[PDB]
Amino acid sequence: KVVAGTEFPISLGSKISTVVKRPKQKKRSKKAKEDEEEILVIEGIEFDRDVAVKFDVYVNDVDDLPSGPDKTEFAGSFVSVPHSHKHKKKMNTILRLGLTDLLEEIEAEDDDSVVVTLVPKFGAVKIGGIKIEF
Ligand SMILES: [Ca+2]
Ligand SMILES: [Cl-]
Repeated sequence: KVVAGTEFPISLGSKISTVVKRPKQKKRSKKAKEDEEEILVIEGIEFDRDVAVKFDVYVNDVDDLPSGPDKTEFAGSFVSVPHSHKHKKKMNTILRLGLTDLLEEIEAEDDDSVVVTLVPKFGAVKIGGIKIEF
């Protein structure tokens, strides 16, 4: 299912994808800040600590056909091992993934946005938001 950016926060009960804008400086010049890593930030990841959580993150070129064959590229994963905490039932955390090499490999360096796919593997988890920044 394709989800708008304003649909977050969301419960990640199934695989979803969303269009994420690259940083604003890239709109003017696609090689702006070329010696800095371009970082995908998944914010507000929230779940019960006693629930094992895993989801995988993929990226694809925004111009690919969603009704066409999968051209998604693995970017990273979020994992939590079940545990208890002396004063918290839940964890609220973040995942940051480097995109610079990935965008070159998928040949999306000229694009202003990308598609991010989140693939739940186990555990109930909320995703607060997604952005790309330096
Ligand atoms: Ca493209
Ligand atoms: Cl926390």
